[PDB]
Amino acid sequence: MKLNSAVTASRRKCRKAYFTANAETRAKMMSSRLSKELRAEHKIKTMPIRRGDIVEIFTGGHKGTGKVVEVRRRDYKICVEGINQKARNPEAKPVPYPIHPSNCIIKELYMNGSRYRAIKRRQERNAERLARI
Amino acid sequence: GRNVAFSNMRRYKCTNKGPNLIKNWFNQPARKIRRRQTRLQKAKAIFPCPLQKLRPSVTRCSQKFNLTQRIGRGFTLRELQGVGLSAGKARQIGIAVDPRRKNKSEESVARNVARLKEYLSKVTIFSEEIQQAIQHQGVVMP
Amino acid sequence: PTRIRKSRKRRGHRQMGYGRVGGHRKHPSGRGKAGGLQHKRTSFDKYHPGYFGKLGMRNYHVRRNIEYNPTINIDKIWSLIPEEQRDGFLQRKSTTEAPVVDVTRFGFFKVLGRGSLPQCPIIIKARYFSSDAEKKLREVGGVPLLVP
Amino acid sequence: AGVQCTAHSWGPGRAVARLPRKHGGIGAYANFARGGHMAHPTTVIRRWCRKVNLNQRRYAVASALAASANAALVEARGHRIADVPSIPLVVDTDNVTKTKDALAIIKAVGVLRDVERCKDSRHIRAGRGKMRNRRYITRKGPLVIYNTEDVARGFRNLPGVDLCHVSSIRLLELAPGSHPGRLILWTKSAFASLDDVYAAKQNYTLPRSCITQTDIERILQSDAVQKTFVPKRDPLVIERKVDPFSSKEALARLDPS
Amino acid sequence: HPLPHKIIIKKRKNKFIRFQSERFVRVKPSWRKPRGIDSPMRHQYRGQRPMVSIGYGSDKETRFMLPCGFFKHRISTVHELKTLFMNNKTHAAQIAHGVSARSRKQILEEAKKMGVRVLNADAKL
Amino acid sequence: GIDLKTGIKKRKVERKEPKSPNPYIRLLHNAFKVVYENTGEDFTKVLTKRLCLSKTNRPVLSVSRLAHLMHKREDKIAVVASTVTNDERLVTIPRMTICALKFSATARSRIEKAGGRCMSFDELLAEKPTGDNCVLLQGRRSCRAVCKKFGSPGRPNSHVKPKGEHKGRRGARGRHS
RNA sequence: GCAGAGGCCCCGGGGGCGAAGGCGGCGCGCAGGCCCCGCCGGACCGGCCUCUGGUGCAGAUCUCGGCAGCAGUAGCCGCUAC
RNA sequence: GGACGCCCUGCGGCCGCUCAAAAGACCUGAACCCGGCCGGCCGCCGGCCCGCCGGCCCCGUCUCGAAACACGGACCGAGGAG
Repeated sequence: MKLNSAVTASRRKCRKAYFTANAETRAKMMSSRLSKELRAEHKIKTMPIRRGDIVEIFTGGHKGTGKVVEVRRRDYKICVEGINQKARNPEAKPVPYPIHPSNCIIKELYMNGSRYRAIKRRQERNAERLARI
Repeated sequence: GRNVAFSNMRRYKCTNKGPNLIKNWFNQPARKIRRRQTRLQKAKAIFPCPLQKLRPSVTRCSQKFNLTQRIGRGFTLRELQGVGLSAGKARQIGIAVDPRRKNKSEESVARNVARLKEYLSKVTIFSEEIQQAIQHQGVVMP
Repeated sequence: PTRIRKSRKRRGHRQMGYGRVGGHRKHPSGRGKAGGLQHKRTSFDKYHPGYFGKLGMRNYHVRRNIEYNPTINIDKIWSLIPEEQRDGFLQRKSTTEAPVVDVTRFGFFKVLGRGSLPQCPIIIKARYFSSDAEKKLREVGGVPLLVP
Repeated sequence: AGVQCTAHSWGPGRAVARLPRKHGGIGAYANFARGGHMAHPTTVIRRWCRKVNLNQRRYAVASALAASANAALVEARGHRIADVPSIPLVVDTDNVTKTKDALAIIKAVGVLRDVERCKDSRHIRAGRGKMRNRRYITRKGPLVIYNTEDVARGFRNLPGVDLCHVSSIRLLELAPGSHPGRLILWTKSAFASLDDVYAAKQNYTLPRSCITQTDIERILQSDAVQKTFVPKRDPLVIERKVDPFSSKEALARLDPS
Repeated sequence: HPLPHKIIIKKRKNKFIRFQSERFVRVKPSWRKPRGIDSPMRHQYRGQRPMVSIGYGSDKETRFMLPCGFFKHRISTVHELKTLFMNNKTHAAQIAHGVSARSRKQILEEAKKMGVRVLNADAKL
Repeated sequence: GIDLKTGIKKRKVERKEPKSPNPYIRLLHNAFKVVYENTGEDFTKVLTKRLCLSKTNRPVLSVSRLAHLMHKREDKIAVVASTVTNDERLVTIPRMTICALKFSATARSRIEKAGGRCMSFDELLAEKPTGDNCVLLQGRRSCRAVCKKFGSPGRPNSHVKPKGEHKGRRGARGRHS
């Protein structure tokens, strides 16, 4: 049971925060389980989802693999390539089905140079914690 | 009505307007905590010294309570002379001093001079052993 | 509480126990004990004798502790002796070592004599005594004494 | 609330009820008016807390402790105690800081079916309680009492478990929902110190023991009580009314001749 | 089939309807005791509608008994149906409205095992 | 229509059973009801009612009163359905056997020091169900303070004291005040 | 009977295999009421013991919202006119 | 957030489509009131197959007494006072 008075267990305050979170918080709230292979290499369980990451959906609806091309931060959902709603007519612009970051596993990360630094910081702190404090 | 004792309750005043003449005690379980924290903070500030100063034993006033004694405000200058301590010195060694109080009875000086002697044995004036000193809690000599 | 209360059982009854002919109206007899020498005279005279008027002299400030007089009866003076001490005292009787009870240290100033002292000499010291207390204590062989 | 507006009775002649109305003519300032005050507004001056005598608070804590000792009262309260070897249950624990180790003690001691009943009973509550920081209800189960043992960390995340020191036992825990009979797992320090805790109550004398129905029933069937009994006279015979002339037997029973 | 029983004599067949329920929709048909200062219903004048009284109460032998000849015990779980099985020959089972058609099949199979009648057996089918 | 109202006086109410939550008082009453029904004896009928009486109608009987009320009948056993308290004023308690619903801690320690026996209605029910060699005693109901202000203070024959402070002269000084 | 609280509901209460609600129909109860069944509906809901209250409506020239019949009715007649 | 096709001077209509569902400007969707179609001659209580026979003044309310030519009340729904 939570023993920190400063954290709130109020449904209203918790749901107010979720739906009014600042973009830095919103981004870490939008995290996905790294794949078993990627988890072993980077030694971290979850990474915040980013454009160009390849994710596989395990949830039964609209389930497939693809690259996130769009992160809809305001609705806390991501658009995977290939995950699209049925079009009314064949010759029409595809409409993406929004998928919750939680519903997918990150098979490949867009590595960049900041992400290399960020995944290293997280693993250094995880080393101090895994050294039993 | 019939056989009842007439109420001696005064009618509520300033009930919807004016000064707030109603007090509520929902702050009572919090107030205990706030003052315990304050005493713990003051105790930490002076670890070896006790929180309370030695105060005299005085006979409770009126005949209803004459044969019973209670802690008072301060030792009289005449009582201090018996233990040979000045007012300023006694205050330095945590002994409260009352210039206004006059002894009243010879027996009072004797009880109070004995108090100071028992305290002077107990007191350990220090000018890391301080850390191993045990701070006294509550009234000094109860 | 509110569920078990009688008022809840009076719903559907309109006036709710206050009567159709005259019902609940605000203050029908007046506010407070008002009308006692007039309309409510019968109540003040039947159950409240002495309500109206001034009686004896007035003390502008009463000294409660100067007018304080705790009293003990000859019946309850052996209660003050503790049980272990009391049984042996009674058996030995004795004049040279007889219990001295100072009722002031037990918080009593004057000794009255309601009941009967046990038949064994006892010395009782007090601020003041009553004649019957003195006579019952002097009959037992005890001595009434005054205390400083 | 409801009094922040300016409303006055319109008067007695405008074909409108005499309730107070705002400038527009809108009902205001009454229990029956939308936006009006409560007729009797709720207030914090209600006595929220009642009072109990220490001898009476300590009677209940002791009587609840005694109710825990009964393995029929414990089963009636709902707790599953079939695997429990003995009630009262005392367990020689050491310092249990692991939920993995606590489960092995809960299993070996024989309270697992009870700590599982609670785990498998978490559910969203019925009502606006769900919206008021009271969403999940879990059935209460074992209560561990500890003295001089660090058993808190290991047994705390286990579900439906409660933990109390022998120095401050809590009645609400001993009798959950005013029902006496809590399955209590006692450490061997707590059960040995229970007689010291009762001694430390400064002048308390434990409620004197009283008998039960079984003792009264046995007395009523005792040789002395039964022998004193007298057999009452035989009961009256009633019989429904019959006209005698209808039946010769009815006539014979009235007048034989 | 239940034990044989005594003919169930219902003293009244129709429901007790409040006075003036027919004239208004604000007045719903539930029984409210008539308490008016000039009430035809409370005075019980000729042509007024019946007044609820303990007299219309049924024989205590057959009170609460359904037309089948059994009394009704609502069951919502297979454990709860095991009390209806516990030596009950005078009782029958009503599954609640909440139990799903997935659960009714299990309750019907347990009832079949213990020979308990289920009043709403054809439900959700 | 029958006339059963021209000689019938209305029905009175008694405390046929106890109103006490205490499960022990209820168990004693149910048992004494059985003994009275099983043997119709006055001691058991009187005791079944006494256990159903209210706390106000069941006053305390001290060991000083009990000793006086038992000076001639020392061999007999007292049976108060009430608390037996102590009179610190009597400093030599005699030996007696007393059956009471509750005994004060001082009364039990005085009685057993003196050499007596503090019984309980369960021991009474087995040992003496119909109360052989038993005298049932009662304390003074009128002793209460509430019972002394019952009446109209203010009438010439009242003999009752006014409830509140009063502090006045009209009606209190005399018959002509 | 309502709305909450603390417990229980023999492997841990009933629920997208359909909750509450709504509509129609039985049964049950002297009755307040309850229960089921069908249909709509689409996520919650209780029975019992203990506890708590802003706890039951036909009325108040009741409050606020809807809104009928009158009724295709009264009316759509200053300022000359198209 | 409404594919297509057919129709229309257009609007709009129809056929459907997207969806689990139109849920279509929005969840449920009550009563009052109303329109189409189908049944009936129609208030309540009782007996019968069911339209006859018999009974039945408008409640609430103060009042000695109200169906009153005393007063409040068109209807419905929510709120509404120990």
